[PDB]
Amino acid sequence: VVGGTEAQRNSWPSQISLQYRSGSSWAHTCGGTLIRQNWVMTAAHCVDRELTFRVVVGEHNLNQNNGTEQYVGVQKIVVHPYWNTDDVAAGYDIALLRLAQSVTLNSYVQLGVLPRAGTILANNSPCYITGWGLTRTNGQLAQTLQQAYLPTVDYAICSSSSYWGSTVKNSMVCAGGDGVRSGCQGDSGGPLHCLVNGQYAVHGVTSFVSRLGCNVTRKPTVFTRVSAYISWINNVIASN
Ligand SMILES: [Ca+2]
Repeated sequence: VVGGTEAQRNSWPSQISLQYRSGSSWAHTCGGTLIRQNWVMTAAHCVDRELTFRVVVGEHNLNQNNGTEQYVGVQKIVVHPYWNTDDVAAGYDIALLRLAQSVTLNSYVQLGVLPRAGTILANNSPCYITGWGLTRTNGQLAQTLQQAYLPTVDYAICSSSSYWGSTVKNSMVCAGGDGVRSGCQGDSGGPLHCLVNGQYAVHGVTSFVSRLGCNVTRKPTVFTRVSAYISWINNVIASN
Protein backbone atom coordinates (compact mmCIF):
# COMPACT_ATOMS: atom_id res chain seq x y z
CA VAL A 1 0.00 0.00 0.00
CA VAL A 2 1.44 3.33 -1.13
CA GLY A 3 0.36 6.32 0.95
CA GLY A 4 -0.99 4.15 3.76
CA THR A 5 -1.17 4.48 7.46
CA GLU A 6 -0.43 1.66 9.89
CA ALA A 7 -3.59 -0.26 10.73
CA GLN A 8 -4.60 -0.87 14.32
CA ARG A 9 -4.04 -4.61 14.92
CA ASN A 10 -7.73 -5.47 15.44
CA SER A 11 -9.25 -3.29 12.68
CA TRP A 12 -9.13 -5.83 9.84
CA PRO A 13 -9.24 -9.29 11.42
CA SER A 14 -10.19 -11.03 8.16
CA GLN A 15 -6.95 -9.96 6.45
CA ILE A 16 -4.50 -12.82 5.92
CA SER A 17 -0.93 -13.04 4.68
CA LEU A 18 -0.41 -15.62 1.90
CA GLN A 19 3.18 -16.80 1.98
CA TYR A 20 5.30 -19.23 0.00
CA ARG A 21 8.15 -21.40 1.08
CA SER A 22 11.51 -20.09 0.04
CA GLY A 23 14.50 -22.04 1.34
CA SER A 24 14.43 -22.22 5.10
CA SER A 25 11.86 -19.54 5.37
CA TRP A 26 8.55 -18.14 4.25
CA ALA A 27 7.96 -15.05 2.11
CA HIS A 28 4.83 -12.92 1.98
CA THR A 29 3.49 -12.76 -1.53
CA CYS A 30 -0.17 -11.71 -1.40
CA GLY A 31 -3.09 -10.89 0.80
CA GLY A 32 -6.37 -12.69 1.21
CA THR A 33 -9.60 -12.61 3.18
CA LEU A 34 -10.62 -15.32 5.63
CA ILE A 35 -14.19 -16.18 4.61
CA ARG A 36 -14.72 -19.47 6.54
CA GLN A 37 -12.63 -20.89 9.34
CA ASN A 38 -11.05 -23.15 6.67
CA TRP A 39 -11.38 -21.01 3.53
CA VAL A 40 -9.53 -17.96 2.24
CA MET A 41 -10.47 -15.79 -0.74
CA THR A 42 -7.55 -14.41 -2.76
CA ALA A 43 -6.62 -13.51 -6.32
CA ALA A 44 -6.09 -16.28 -8.90
CA HIS A 45 -2.90 -14.68 -10.10
CA CYS A 46 -1.43 -15.10 -6.62
CA VAL A 47 -1.43 -18.89 -6.93
CA ASP A 48 -0.35 -19.23 -10.58
CA ARG A 49 3.10 -20.33 -9.38
CA GLU A 50 3.54 -24.11 -8.40
CA LEU A 51 4.65 -22.96 -4.93
CA THR A 52 4.10 -24.26 -1.41
CA PHE A 53 1.70 -21.85 0.27
CA ARG A 54 0.70 -21.16 3.84
CA VAL A 55 -1.77 -18.68 5.31
CA VAL A 56 -1.10 -16.60 8.37
CA VAL A 57 -4.12 -15.26 10.24
CA GLY A 58 -3.80 -12.90 13.19
CA GLU A 59 -0.78 -11.29 11.54
CA HIS A 60 0.24 -7.67 12.01
CA ASN A 61 4.02 -7.40 11.68
CA LEU A 62 5.57 -9.77 9.16
CA ASN A 63 8.96 -9.45 10.83
CA GLN A 64 8.04 -9.66 14.58
CA ASN A 65 6.15 -12.00 16.86
CA ASN A 66 2.77 -10.44 17.48
CA GLY A 67 1.58 -13.13 19.88
CA THR A 68 -1.60 -13.61 17.83
CA GLU A 69 -0.63 -15.44 14.67
CA GLN A 70 -1.95 -18.81 13.53
CA TYR A 71 -0.10 -20.57 10.69
CA VAL A 72 -1.87 -23.06 8.42
CA GLY A 73 -1.08 -24.87 5.25
CA VAL A 74 -3.05 -24.53 2.06
CA GLN A 75 -4.62 -27.91 1.29
CA LYS A 76 -6.60 -27.19 -1.88
CA ILE A 77 -6.55 -24.34 -4.39
CA VAL A 78 -9.65 -23.65 -6.49
CA VAL A 79 -9.01 -21.00 -9.11
CA HIS A 80 -11.94 -19.55 -11.01
CA PRO A 81 -12.29 -21.78 -14.10
CA TYR A 82 -12.34 -18.77 -16.47
CA TRP A 83 -9.15 -17.22 -15.15
CA ASN A 84 -6.47 -16.80 -17.80
CA THR A 85 -3.03 -15.86 -16.46
CA ASP A 86 -2.24 -14.25 -19.85
CA ASP A 87 -5.15 -11.84 -19.47
CA VAL A 88 -5.68 -10.24 -16.06
CA ALA A 89 -7.86 -7.62 -17.79
CA ALA A 90 -10.40 -10.29 -18.70
CA GLY A 91 -11.22 -10.63 -15.02
CA TYR A 92 -11.97 -13.78 -13.03
CA ASP A 93 -8.99 -12.93 -10.81
CA ILE A 94 -10.25 -14.89 -7.81
CA ALA A 95 -9.38 -18.14 -6.09
CA LEU A 96 -10.42 -20.00 -2.97
CA LEU A 97 -7.95 -21.76 -0.66
CA ARG A 98 -9.09 -24.56 1.61
CA LEU A 99 -6.90 -24.56 4.71
CA ALA A 100 -5.51 -27.77 6.18
CA GLN A 101 -6.93 -26.82 9.53
CA SER A 102 -9.74 -24.60 10.75
CA VAL A 103 -8.45 -21.48 12.42
CA THR A 104 -9.72 -20.21 15.78
CA LEU A 105 -11.64 -16.91 15.77
CA ASN A 106 -10.85 -14.03 18.17
CA SER A 107 -10.48 -10.22 17.92
CA TYR A 108 -7.56 -10.75 15.55
CA VAL A 109 -9.09 -13.52 13.41
CA GLN A 110 -12.63 -13.08 12.04
CA LEU A 111 -14.50 -13.92 8.89
CA GLY A 112 -14.78 -11.23 6.26
CA VAL A 113 -18.33 -10.17 5.51
CA LEU A 114 -19.13 -10.34 1.81
CA PRO A 115 -21.66 -8.13 0.04
CA ARG A 116 -24.95 -9.33 -1.23
CA ALA A 117 -24.79 -10.65 -4.77
CA GLY A 118 -25.00 -7.97 -7.46
CA THR A 119 -24.24 -5.03 -5.18
CA ILE A 120 -22.58 -2.11 -6.94
CA LEU A 121 -21.24 0.78 -4.92
CA ALA A 122 -22.11 4.34 -5.81
CA ASN A 123 -19.22 6.39 -7.21
CA ASN A 124 -16.95 7.76 -4.52
CA SER A 125 -17.97 5.24 -1.86
CA PRO A 126 -15.69 5.05 1.22
CA CYS A 127 -13.33 2.10 1.23
CA TYR A 128 -10.00 1.04 2.65
CA ILE A 129 -7.43 -1.18 1.01
CA THR A 130 -5.26 -3.15 3.44
CA GLY A 131 -2.07 -5.09 2.98
CA TRP A 132 1.64 -5.56 3.42
CA GLY A 133 2.45 -4.68 -0.20
CA LEU A 134 5.09 -2.27 -1.40
CA THR A 135 4.98 1.15 0.16
CA ARG A 136 6.32 2.82 -3.00
CA THR A 137 6.38 1.84 -6.64
CA ASN A 138 9.46 -0.41 -6.99
CA GLY A 139 9.86 -0.25 -3.22
CA GLN A 140 9.70 -2.86 -0.50
CA LEU A 141 6.98 -4.63 1.45
CA ALA A 142 5.63 -3.05 4.59
CA GLN A 143 6.52 -4.67 7.90
CA THR A 144 3.22 -3.73 9.57
CA LEU A 145 -0.21 -3.97 7.99
CA GLN A 146 -1.11 -0.76 6.14
CA GLN A 147 -4.44 0.76 5.22
CA ALA A 148 -5.27 3.47 2.70
CA TYR A 149 -8.53 5.30 2.06
CA LEU A 150 -9.46 4.64 -1.57
CA PRO A 151 -12.88 5.90 -2.70
CA THR A 152 -14.52 3.92 -5.43
CA VAL A 153 -14.50 5.06 -9.04
CA ASP A 154 -17.61 3.75 -10.80
CA TYR A 155 -17.50 1.78 -14.02
CA ALA A 156 -18.54 4.67 -16.24
CA ILE A 157 -15.61 6.77 -15.06
CA CYS A 158 -13.12 3.97 -14.59
CA SER A 159 -13.67 2.58 -18.08
CA SER A 160 -13.36 6.07 -19.65
CA SER A 161 -10.41 6.76 -21.89
CA SER A 162 -8.47 8.83 -19.39
CA TYR A 163 -8.79 6.10 -16.79
CA TRP A 164 -8.58 2.40 -17.64
CA GLY A 165 -10.62 2.32 -20.87
CA SER A 166 -11.43 -1.17 -22.13
CA THR A 167 -9.16 -2.79 -19.55
CA VAL A 168 -11.69 -2.53 -16.72
CA LYS A 169 -14.76 -4.71 -16.75
CA ASN A 170 -18.00 -4.49 -14.81
CA SER A 171 -16.84 -7.54 -12.87
CA MET A 172 -14.25 -5.28 -11.24
CA VAL A 173 -14.26 -2.46 -8.72
CA CYS A 174 -11.95 0.51 -9.14
CA ALA A 175 -10.84 2.56 -6.13
CA GLY A 176 -8.45 5.40 -5.57
CA GLY A 177 -6.50 6.92 -8.46
CA ASP A 178 -5.50 10.09 -6.67
CA GLY A 179 -1.79 9.68 -7.51
CA VAL A 180 -0.84 9.38 -3.81
CA ARG A 181 -2.52 6.30 -2.36
CA SER A 182 -2.90 2.86 -3.95
CA GLY A 183 -2.39 -0.81 -3.75
CA CYS A 184 0.97 -2.11 -4.87
CA GLN A 185 2.77 -5.42 -5.40
CA GLY A 186 2.14 -7.75 -2.49
CA ASP A 187 -1.35 -6.33 -1.79
CA SER A 188 -2.88 -8.52 -4.52
CA GLY A 189 -5.47 -10.92 -3.28
CA GLY A 190 -6.34 -8.89 -0.22
CA PRO A 191 -9.50 -7.05 0.63
CA LEU A 192 -11.06 -3.77 -0.29
CA HIS A 193 -13.28 -3.01 2.73
CA CYS A 194 -16.20 -0.70 2.06
CA LEU A 195 -18.53 0.82 4.65
CA VAL A 196 -22.14 0.14 3.68
CA ASN A 197 -25.15 0.52 6.07
CA GLY A 198 -22.78 0.95 8.90
CA GLN A 199 -20.91 -2.29 8.30
CA TYR A 200 -17.62 -2.91 6.49
CA ALA A 201 -17.80 -5.61 3.86
CA VAL A 202 -15.16 -6.98 1.53
CA HIS A 203 -16.22 -5.67 -1.88
CA GLY A 204 -12.93 -6.24 -3.69
CA VAL A 205 -10.05 -8.67 -4.13
CA THR A 206 -6.98 -6.63 -5.11
CA SER A 207 -6.04 -7.51 -8.70
CA PHE A 208 -3.93 -4.97 -10.60
CA VAL A 209 -2.41 -1.55 -10.96
CA SER A 210 -0.91 0.32 -13.89
CA ARG A 211 2.14 -0.90 -15.73
CA LEU A 212 3.39 2.69 -15.10
CA GLY A 213 3.32 2.45 -11.35
CA CYS A 214 1.23 1.79 -8.30
CA ASN A 215 0.03 5.31 -7.40
CA VAL A 216 -0.74 6.85 -10.81
CA THR A 217 -3.37 9.53 -11.21
CA ARG A 218 -6.42 8.22 -13.01
CA LYS A 219 -5.21 4.63 -12.73
CA PRO A 220 -7.15 3.56 -9.62
CA THR A 221 -6.35 0.22 -8.11
CA VAL A 222 -8.47 -2.48 -9.68
CA PHE A 223 -10.15 -5.21 -7.69
CA THR A 224 -12.22 -8.27 -8.55
CA ARG A 225 -15.81 -7.37 -7.60
CA VAL A 226 -16.68 -9.88 -4.90
CA SER A 227 -20.43 -9.36 -5.38
CA ALA A 228 -20.15 -10.81 -8.91
CA TYR A 229 -18.87 -14.08 -7.53
CA ILE A 230 -21.13 -14.92 -4.56
CA SER A 231 -22.70 -17.94 -6.24
CA TRP A 232 -19.33 -19.18 -7.45
CA ILE A 233 -17.88 -18.87 -3.96
CA ASN A 234 -20.79 -20.69 -2.36
CA ASN A 235 -20.71 -23.40 -4.97
CA VAL A 236 -17.00 -24.06 -4.39
CA ILE A 237 -17.34 -24.21 -0.63
CA ALA A 238 -20.37 -26.49 -0.82
CA SER A 239 -18.60 -28.98 -3.17
CA ASN A 240 -15.35 -29.03 -1.24
CA1 LIG B 1 4.05 -11.30 13.18
